[PDB]
Amino acid sequence: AVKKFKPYTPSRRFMTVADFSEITKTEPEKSLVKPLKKTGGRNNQGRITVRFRGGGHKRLYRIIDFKRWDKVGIPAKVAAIEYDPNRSARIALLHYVDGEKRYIIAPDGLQVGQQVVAGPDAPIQVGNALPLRFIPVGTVVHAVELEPKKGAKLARAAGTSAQIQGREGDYVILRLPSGELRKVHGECYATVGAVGNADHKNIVLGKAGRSRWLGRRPHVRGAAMNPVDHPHGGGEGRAPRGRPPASPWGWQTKGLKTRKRRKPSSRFIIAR
Amino acid sequence: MKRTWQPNRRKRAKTHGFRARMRTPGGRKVLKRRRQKGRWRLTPAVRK
RNA sequence: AAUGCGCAGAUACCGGGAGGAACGCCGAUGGCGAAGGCAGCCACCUGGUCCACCCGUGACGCUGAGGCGCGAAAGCGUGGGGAG
RNA sequence: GCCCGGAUAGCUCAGUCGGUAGAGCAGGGGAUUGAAAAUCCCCGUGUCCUUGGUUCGAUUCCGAGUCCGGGCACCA
RNA sequence: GUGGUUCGUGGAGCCAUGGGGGAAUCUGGGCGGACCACCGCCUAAGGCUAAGUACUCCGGGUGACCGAUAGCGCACCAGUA
RNA sequence: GCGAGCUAGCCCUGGCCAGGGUGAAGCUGGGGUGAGACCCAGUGGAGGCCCGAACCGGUGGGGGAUGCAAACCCCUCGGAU
RNA sequence: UGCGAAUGCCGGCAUGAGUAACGAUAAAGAGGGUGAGAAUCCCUCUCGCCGUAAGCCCAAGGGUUCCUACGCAAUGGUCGUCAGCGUAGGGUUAGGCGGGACCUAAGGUGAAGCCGAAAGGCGUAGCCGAAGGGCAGCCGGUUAAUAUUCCGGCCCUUCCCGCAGGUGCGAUGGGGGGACGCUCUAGGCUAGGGGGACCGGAGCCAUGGACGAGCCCGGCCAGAAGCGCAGGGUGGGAGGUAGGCAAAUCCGCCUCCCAACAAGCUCUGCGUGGUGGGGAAGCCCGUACGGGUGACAACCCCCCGAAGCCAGGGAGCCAAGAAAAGCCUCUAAGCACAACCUGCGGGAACCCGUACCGCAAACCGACACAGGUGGGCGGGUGCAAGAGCACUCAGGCGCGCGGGAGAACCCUCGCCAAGGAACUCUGCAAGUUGGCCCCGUAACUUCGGGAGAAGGGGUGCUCCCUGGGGUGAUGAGCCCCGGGGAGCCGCAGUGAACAGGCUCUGGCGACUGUUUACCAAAAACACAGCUCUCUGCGAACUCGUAAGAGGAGGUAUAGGGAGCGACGCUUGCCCGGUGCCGGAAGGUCAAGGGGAGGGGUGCAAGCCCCGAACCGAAGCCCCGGUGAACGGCGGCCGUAACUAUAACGGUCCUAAGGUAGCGAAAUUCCUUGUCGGGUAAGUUCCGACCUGCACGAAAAGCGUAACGACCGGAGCGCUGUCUCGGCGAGGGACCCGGUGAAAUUGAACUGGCCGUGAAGAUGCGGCCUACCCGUGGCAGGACGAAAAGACCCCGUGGAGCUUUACUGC
RNA sequence: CACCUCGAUGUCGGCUCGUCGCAUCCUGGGGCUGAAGAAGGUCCCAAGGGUUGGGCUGUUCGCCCAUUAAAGCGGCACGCG
Ligand SMILES: [K+]
Ligand SMILES: [K+]
Ligand SMILES: [K+]
Ligand SMILES: [K+]
Ligand SMILES: [K+]
Ligand SMILES: [K+]
Ligand SMILES: [K+]
Ligand SMILES: [K+]
Ligand SMILES: [K+]
Ligand SMILES: [K+]
Ligand SMILES: [K+]
Ligand SMILES: [K+]
Ligand SMILES: [K+]
Ligand SMILES: [K+]
Ligand SMILES: [K+]
Ligand SMILES: [K+]
Ligand SMILES: [K+]
Ligand SMILES: [K+]
Ligand SMILES: [K+]
Ligand SMILES: [K+]
Ligand SMILES: [K+]
Ligand SMILES: [K+]
Ligand SMILES: [K+]
Ligand SMILES: [K+]
Ligand SMILES: [K+]
Ligand SMILES: [K+]
Ligand SMILES: [K+]
Ligand SMILES: [K+]
Ligand SMILES: [K+]
Ligand SMILES: [K+]
Ligand SMILES: [K+]
Ligand SMILES: [K+]
Ligand SMILES: [K+]
Ligand SMILES: [K+]
Ligand SMILES: [K+]
Ligand SMILES: [K+]
Ligand SMILES: [K+]
Ligand SMILES: [K+]
Ligand SMILES: [K+]
Ligand SMILES: [K+]
Ligand SMILES: [K+]
Ligand SMILES: [K+]
Ligand SMILES: [K+]
Ligand SMILES: [K+]
Ligand SMILES: [K+]
Ligand SMILES: [K+]
Ligand SMILES: [Mg+2]
Ligand SMILES: [Mg+2]
Ligand SMILES: [Mg+2]
Ligand SMILES: [Mg+2]
Ligand SMILES: [Mg+2]
Ligand SMILES: [Mg+2]
Ligand SMILES: [Mg+2]
Ligand SMILES: [Mg+2]
Ligand SMILES: [Mg+2]
Ligand SMILES: [Mg+2]
Ligand SMILES: [Mg+2]
Ligand SMILES: [Mg+2]
Ligand SMILES: [Mg+2]
Ligand SMILES: [Mg+2]
Ligand SMILES: [Mg+2]
Ligand SMILES: [Mg+2]
Ligand SMILES: [Mg+2]
Ligand SMILES: [Mg+2]
Ligand SMILES: [Mg+2]
Ligand SMILES: [Mg+2]
Ligand SMILES: [Mg+2]
Ligand SMILES: [Mg+2]
Ligand SMILES: [Mg+2]
Ligand SMILES: [Mg+2]
Ligand SMILES: [Mg+2]
Ligand SMILES: [Mg+2]
Ligand SMILES: [Mg+2]
Ligand SMILES: [Mg+2]
Ligand SMILES: [Mg+2]
Ligand SMILES: [Mg+2]
Ligand SMILES: [Mg+2]
Ligand SMILES: [Mg+2]
Ligand SMILES: [Mg+2]
Ligand SMILES: [Mg+2]
Ligand SMILES: [Mg+2]
Ligand SMILES: [Mg+2]
Ligand SMILES: [Mg+2]
Ligand SMILES: [Mg+2]
Ligand SMILES: [Mg+2]
Ligand SMILES: [Mg+2]
Ligand SMILES: [Mg+2]
Ligand SMILES: [Mg+2]
Ligand SMILES: [Mg+2]
Ligand SMILES: [Mg+2]
Ligand SMILES: [Mg+2]
Ligand SMILES: [Mg+2]
Ligand SMILES: [Mg+2]
Ligand SMILES: [Mg+2]
Ligand SMILES: [Mg+2]
Ligand SMILES: [Mg+2]
Ligand SMILES: [Mg+2]
Ligand SMILES: [Mg+2]
Ligand SMILES: [Mg+2]
Ligand SMILES: [Mg+2]
Ligand SMILES: [Mg+2]
Ligand SMILES: [Mg+2]
Ligand SMILES: [Mg+2]
Ligand SMILES: [Mg+2]
Ligand SMILES: [Mg+2]
Ligand SMILES: [Mg+2]
Ligand SMILES: [Mg+2]
Ligand SMILES: [Mg+2]
Ligand SMILES: [Mg+2]
Ligand SMILES: [Mg+2]
Ligand SMILES: [Mg+2]
Ligand SMILES: [Mg+2]
Ligand SMILES: [Mg+2]
Ligand SMILES: [Mg+2]
Ligand SMILES: [Mg+2]
Ligand SMILES: [Mg+2]
Ligand SMILES: [Mg+2]
Ligand SMILES: [Mg+2]
Ligand SMILES: [Mg+2]
Ligand SMILES: [Mg+2]
Ligand SMILES: [Mg+2]
Ligand SMILES: [Mg+2]
Ligand SMILES: [Mg+2]
Ligand SMILES: [Mg+2]
Ligand SMILES: [Mg+2]
Ligand SMILES: [Mg+2]
Ligand SMILES: [Mg+2]
Ligand SMILES: [Mg+2]
Ligand SMILES: [Mg+2]
Ligand SMILES: [Mg+2]
Ligand SMILES: [Mg+2]
Ligand SMILES: [Mg+2]
Ligand SMILES: [Mg+2]
Ligand SMILES: [Mg+2]
Ligand SMILES: [Mg+2]
Ligand SMILES: [Mg+2]
Ligand SMILES: [Mg+2]
Ligand SMILES: [Mg+2]
Ligand SMILES: [Mg+2]
Ligand SMILES: [Mg+2]
Ligand SMILES: [Mg+2]
Ligand SMILES: [Mg+2]
Ligand SMILES: [Mg+2]
Ligand SMILES: [Mg+2]
Ligand SMILES: [Mg+2]
Ligand SMILES: [Mg+2]
Ligand SMILES: [Mg+2]
Ligand SMILES: [Mg+2]
Ligand SMILES: [Mg+2]
Ligand SMILES: [Mg+2]
Ligand SMILES: [Mg+2]
Ligand SMILES: [Mg+2]
Ligand SMILES: [Mg+2]
Ligand SMILES: [Mg+2]
Ligand SMILES: [Mg+2]
Ligand SMILES: [Mg+2]
Ligand SMILES: [Mg+2]
Ligand SMILES: [Mg+2]
Ligand SMILES: [Mg+2]
Ligand SMILES: [Mg+2]
Ligand SMILES: [Mg+2]
Ligand SMILES: [Mg+2]
Ligand SMILES: [Mg+2]
Ligand SMILES: [Mg+2]
Ligand SMILES: [Mg+2]
Ligand SMILES: [Mg+2]
Ligand SMILES: [Mg+2]
Ligand SMILES: [Mg+2]
Ligand SMILES: [Mg+2]
Ligand SMILES: [Mg+2]
Ligand SMILES: [Mg+2]
Ligand SMILES: [Mg+2]
Ligand SMILES: [Mg+2]
Ligand SMILES: [Mg+2]
Ligand SMILES: [Mg+2]
Ligand SMILES: [Mg+2]
Ligand SMILES: [Mg+2]
Ligand SMILES: [Mg+2]
Ligand SMILES: [Mg+2]
Ligand SMILES: [Mg+2]
Ligand SMILES: [Mg+2]
Ligand SMILES: [Mg+2]
Ligand SMILES: [Mg+2]
Ligand SMILES: [Mg+2]
Ligand SMILES: [Mg+2]
Ligand SMILES: [Mg+2]
Ligand SMILES: [Mg+2]
Ligand SMILES: [Mg+2]
Ligand SMILES: [Mg+2]
Ligand SMILES: [Mg+2]
Ligand SMILES: [Mg+2]
Repeated sequence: AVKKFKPYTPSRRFMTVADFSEITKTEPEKSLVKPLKKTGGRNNQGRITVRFRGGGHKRLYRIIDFKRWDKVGIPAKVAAIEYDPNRSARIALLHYVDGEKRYIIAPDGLQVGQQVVAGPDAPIQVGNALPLRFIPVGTVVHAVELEPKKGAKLARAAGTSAQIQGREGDYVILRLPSGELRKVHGECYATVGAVGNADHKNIVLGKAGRSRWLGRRPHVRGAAMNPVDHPHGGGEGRAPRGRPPASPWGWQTKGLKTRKRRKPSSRFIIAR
Repeated sequence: MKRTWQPNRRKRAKTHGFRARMRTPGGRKVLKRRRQKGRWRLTPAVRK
């Protein structure tokens, strides 16, 4: 589901906004919001280190739980599903029975009211977090820790999902949303299911302005600049690349591979 | 039109003030030179 | 025959794994559906049909311009998938 | 107007260390066919563009000339 | 691998040292320009040490130094207006 | 070494946009149907929507050219949730 | 140590010259006063201008400019008796207004800690930091000049100490709260405004009329408690309790109950309200201005009505909308003869700012500069509305040179007979059109548009009839939206002012946007969207020596790089070269390893030099892949039963020889190609043909509705644009009085022609003209001014940029 | 060709304003004619005056349209910013 508009203005022809039906709560859990410093892409020197960033709606950080083992075997009821302006996904507010409230990244299918729980115990059901080694092979699963206790870091964008393919000693074979096959330690937690809000990939921003609201400033092609600024700058009219296509910092940008070859993690990877 | 001097008493002391100079070794040397030359005022004259 | 593949270790053989598609024998000149069409197996939801009985209604029938629905393959859109 | 390249069998073209130069197609003569093709056997003519010169000897080396092809004719 | 020295890799030692290796206590070590032999000189890896030397914000004494466009930017309430 | 008191970007916190038009979705009612899709109304009040001041601009032209002005003036023009 | 030159330096003084100017075309005139002196100062009257300002109040900036008295040398574009000027004196009063003895934001700083040759860089807490949060004063009067500051009235806050009454009190710790977007919006109010036949008030009856419910003026403001009238906020109890980094009785969670669109508690706003103030016109006062009186002033009724208030109100939407304290609650130590809470008393309540300017003569612009500068108020009538336009109140101003005059010419403006784009690069410019209502409206379309398409009709006033609303009551009044019919006057009724010219057809770009501050606004950039590529998270990438930071408190529906640029239909072949990707073999290859073997010295033991195999990475070579990677995408000859042409063939070369579609194009040289269309006539334009000098598919190809201060062509309407000019207005130009520059300048006593001359002579030759000096004008010459030519060359000058130039990092 | 001008002699066209030359486009005078007349042809004299309005292109030029007695060519820094 996704909203379209009649062409009562240009850029409303193709504009498309998400479907907020699964949304239950408007204002957030006051005890669970922090402010987030907006960088505009500048580092701790006052310098831009990521270009074309800034502006965009003021946002309030929803502090969210990516380590789920700190409440082992304590269950919780799914209280709400709310908009989170800081990720592609939607977050679910859950009330633990002991009275703590936390934000979970809401899997697809999960709806208000159900029990959820984390721990080696847990039933293999959507929303439940478990160490990988106790999650049956071929189960789609998200929010995966990459090393034990370092927090979930894999598949947390809308509609993403890993899938368990097999086991090897202390590690288990994961297929990530990027098709890469990686071994992850068995003790790494992962709430089962896929991320959902799966129609995120179909929203069509529509106009230049909508890009600004997400804090995305205009992005100018190298070809549009002069040689001082970019390898593609200059020429007379238009001009083809005239050399291997390159970034503003002069490195090739078609095909040129950049992962450090000598990386220790190479031992635990097997695909693309 | 809008010229280059837009006076702002905070700006002036925040930028060229005595406490401003004294932090950077570049600015402490500004005072050094200004005193050695015997300027009547090392720092710009400002009014809080 | 050659392209091609092959000592950078191929074909042929064993073991492990990934993946998609189609369902051998049964299988028939057989069955079902209005047609297009339907084939591994399990469950759920569901359509038509036949027979037995002679119980109910009482001609409530037949056809059917338009209209509406279905419609092999190829093809098109958005996504996914992609072994042959 | 200024430079570079080429010109060889009827056509399109290889080629040379300075001596008698070949390929494919076309064409000719024979064969196969009822008859044409396709197929098979057999056959080059070349004054290697003009002119001058180096040679013992020049298609070959050299200098000009006709002709063609290509690039140029900028600041103005 | 370099710096210093007159020494720019040169036959390139000496002194210094970022990296590696890594001793000995006088029958020990370093040096005399690759190296070896002889013959000599010195005693590393701890420290201190006046004077003779440098300078002129300041005081004085001089001038074949200036004399108000000169002489310090300023002889005058100038690093001021 | 001094500069973002001009200018460009971003960050924090405040403020501004007269008055008109247009009339999306959604509602609600009616039709429609096996159920729908859909259709009509009324309500509703969306939009880098429309006209237009403030405000932000600077299209064309004229003037100005030791200027009122080291970039101004007049008419005209663009944007104006 | 001798100056004439260096566009030399410093200074002085000339020339131009009594010349240009005297700084908005909002505008002046007279009378009186003052003074040595008056267009310019004071006062009166008349006149003009602003009035969403050119009036009033904050903030920043400025810093005595404020007020008074005395001055006029200079500053004032003239004058000056005046001043924002000179001299002197005076002037700015706060527990409540702003800020600090409060909070935190970005950011800064910064114990701990991390980093860096030094200087220094980072950095959790903490601290600092405000136009954000928190917090108690309104109104009048008074001064020459301050006032929410002094005074008056009424009302608050905090601290301290006492009583009295309550209660387990008690943090920098826990929780609640503070606390939040955009758009639209209900009800009830308030500000503010209009009317009144009513209340009050000096007065007036003019000039034909009017002694009238005549005209003119005014009819309010602050206000505790308590009362209302609106609204906002909030459930009440009991159990369980593992969470809120100790503990909580508090919060959260669970389970019970009662309660529930409310109530009840609160809290704000509004009204009333003790009391306290104000209180016009006009008239007389002598003030530059205030006073007196009006007066015992009146102080009411109705209507319009916020964008403001109740306010944390409501609805919708997506881009999802600070923090911290005050505040409440909770408990921890500690203490409970403490403490806190609640009232009521008395006391105590500090620092700084406070003048004046403040859309401007006091700020920023060298100037009393036609520029620039944020917040609030900003009345009335009319015009559909409105902050729009015209007039006008309060208030403020006539712009610090004037007086004449009535040429050319200039600027700004008005009109123009006939024609109507003939002007010209171009309708440049100017015209035309213009508001509201109603009728009507095409191709095409992405179904929204195109549309304000186009094109019309109406618009004033009078009388009669008449329907709804809102407020009152269902009624009158007052408003608001209308509808019907008769008729009046002018050239004209959106009678002034504000207020689209329209159509057709191409190019480019989808679109709103963005840009060369200050000669380019565009077909350029951006843009949603498409593709390629990188990147498994201590991510890639970027900044930094580093620590660290951004990425991102994100995680492949994510992030970076590159191109292409809505959308539609599409994006062909070539991987030989270059690039990227894959290749655990081979060749080569540096240090290192390894030492066959040579060598120097030694009597030797030795010490010390080289050193061949062979083992040695990346890279290169090599083998593959790869096109939305850099890029590339043929020639000649022949041939069809008229000619012509060539579907067909031959052959050379290549990595392969350009597919669709487009094509004399933003590309076409020849070129004004050729044909058609438009026109009387068309180097342009439009349609076509293809011979494409030299299109062609993401440096995208061909189209496309809508959009465009883009660029081209056509037409209608309408014009001084033109035939082709005329008249007029005003501001200048001119004359007089006042003040009085500038570039430039070898010196000048500075004519024409024909020659000559360094080749374009006032200056030389001959000849010819010609009394001395001005003023208004024009620009042919002084190879006129201005800038050490920007083109061109040179210099073994310099800089920006590129790369398979060299060499480095 | 490189003589003045690179411490600057603004460059095409148009508009405005002309002025001169004559190798005459017209008008005026004439000889010859393969001149009947009329109209021409060509050469001679002659510079007084005249020498049109539009379409196209920046164009000069040129080509067209409609006329005309004719729609002259040149020079004046390809006259004149
Ligand atoms: K871009
Ligand atoms: K370019
Ligand atoms: K049918
Ligand atoms: K495939
Ligand atoms: K060949
Ligand atoms: K042959
Ligand atoms: K040495
Ligand atoms: K040594
Ligand atoms: K020695
Ligand atoms: K020695
Ligand atoms: K010493
Ligand atoms: K002197
Ligand atoms: K001096
Ligand atoms: K609207
Ligand atoms: K001189
Ligand atoms: K003079
Ligand atoms: K004076
Ligand atoms: K002045
Ligand atoms: K504050
Ligand atoms: K507390
Ligand atoms: K009250
Ligand atoms: K005051
Ligand atoms: K006005
Ligand atoms: K006159
Ligand atoms: K013309
Ligand atoms: K209009
Ligand atoms: K157009
Ligand atoms: K396009
Ligand atoms: K524009
Ligand atoms: K641009
Ligand atoms: K972060
Ligand atoms: K290739
Ligand atoms: K390749
Ligand atoms: K290849
Ligand atoms: K070795
Ligand atoms: K063509
Ligand atoms: K072309
Ligand atoms: K024609
Ligand atoms: K025609
Ligand atoms: K435009
Ligand atoms: K002149
Ligand atoms: K050289
Ligand atoms: K020159
Ligand atoms: K003549
Ligand atoms: K002429
Ligand atoms: K000019
Ligand atoms: Mg919070
Ligand atoms: Mg560019
Ligand atoms: Mg730069
Ligand atoms: Mg570059
Ligand atoms: Mg380039
Ligand atoms: Mg450029
Ligand atoms: Mg180009
Ligand atoms: Mg990848
Ligand atoms: Mg300045
Ligand atoms: Mg002093
Ligand atoms: Mg059945
Ligand atoms: Mg029966
Ligand atoms: Mg079908
Ligand atoms: Mg199919
Ligand atoms: Mg498909
Ligand atoms: Mg297709
Ligand atoms: Mg697909
Ligand atoms: Mg031949
Ligand atoms: Mg010969
Ligand atoms: Mg050295
Ligand atoms: Mg020796
Ligand atoms: Mg003397
Ligand atoms: Mg001196
Ligand atoms: Mg002096
Ligand atoms: Mg700034
Ligand atoms: Mg700034
Ligand atoms: Mg708009
Ligand atoms: Mg507008
Ligand atoms: Mg305003
Ligand atoms: Mg501005
Ligand atoms: Mg302009
Ligand atoms: Mg405008
Ligand atoms: Mg001199
Ligand atoms: Mg002097
Ligand atoms: Mg003069
Ligand atoms: Mg004059
Ligand atoms: Mg004058
Ligand atoms: Mg004036
Ligand atoms: Mg007088
Ligand atoms: Mg007067
Ligand atoms: Mg004023
Ligand atoms: Mg000042
Ligand atoms: Mg004064
Ligand atoms: Mg006085
Ligand atoms: Mg004076
Ligand atoms: Mg004054
Ligand atoms: Mg004074
Ligand atoms: Mg204190
Ligand atoms: Mg720091
Ligand atoms: Mg603090
Ligand atoms: Mg405040
Ligand atoms: Mg007062
Ligand atoms: Mg005052
Ligand atoms: Mg007061
Ligand atoms: Mg307590
Ligand atoms: Mg009130
Ligand atoms: Mg009132
Ligand atoms: Mg009113
Ligand atoms: Mg009386
Ligand atoms: Mg009378
Ligand atoms: Mg009476
Ligand atoms: Mg009376
Ligand atoms: Mg009131
Ligand atoms: Mg409860
Ligand atoms: Mg606890
Ligand atoms: Mg209530
Ligand atoms: Mg009285
Ligand atoms: Mg609300
Ligand atoms: Mg604090
Ligand atoms: Mg009290
Ligand atoms: Mg004041
Ligand atoms: Mg003033
Ligand atoms: Mg004033
Ligand atoms: Mg004032
Ligand atoms: Mg203002
Ligand atoms: Mg003023
Ligand atoms: Mg004022
Ligand atoms: Mg003035
Ligand atoms: Mg001014
Ligand atoms: Mg000023
Ligand atoms: Mg007003
Ligand atoms: Mg009104
Ligand atoms: Mg109006
Ligand atoms: Mg106005
Ligand atoms: Mg007045
Ligand atoms: Mg003015
Ligand atoms: Mg006329
Ligand atoms: Mg007429
Ligand atoms: Mg006409
Ligand atoms: Mg014309
Ligand atoms: Mg125009
Ligand atoms: Mg107009
Ligand atoms: Mg049409
Ligand atoms: Mg329509
Ligand atoms: Mg329409
Ligand atoms: Mg009338
Ligand atoms: Mg109008
Ligand atoms: Mg418009
Ligand atoms: Mg064109
Ligand atoms: Mg555009
Ligand atoms: Mg628009
Ligand atoms: Mg510009
Ligand atoms: Mg701009
Ligand atoms: Mg311009
Ligand atoms: Mg412009
Ligand atoms: Mg980080
Ligand atoms: Mg592009
Ligand atoms: Mg060795
Ligand atoms: Mg290798
Ligand atoms: Mg290869
Ligand atoms: Mg391609
Ligand atoms: Mg192209
Ligand atoms: Mg391409
Ligand atoms: Mg394009
Ligand atoms: Mg096209
Ligand atoms: Mg188009
Ligand atoms: Mg635009
Ligand atoms: Mg005229
Ligand atoms: Mg006139
Ligand atoms: Mg004069
Ligand atoms: Mg004379
Ligand atoms: Mg001469
Ligand atoms: Mg003489
Ligand atoms: Mg002579
Ligand atoms: Mg002479
Ligand atoms: Mg003479
Ligand atoms: Mg004169
Ligand atoms: Mg004269
Ligand atoms: Mg003149
Ligand atoms: Mg000159
Ligand atoms: Mg120059
Ligand atoms: Mg020069
Ligand atoms: Mg230049
Ligand atoms: Mg050079
Ligand atoms: Mg050089
Ligand atoms: Mg020369
Ligand atoms: Mg000169
Ligand atoms: Mg003449
Ligand atoms: Mg003649
Ligand atoms: Mg003539
Ligand atoms: Mg034209
Ligand atoms: Mg003509
Ligand atoms: Mg010439
Ligand atoms: Mg010439
Ligand atoms: Mg000329």
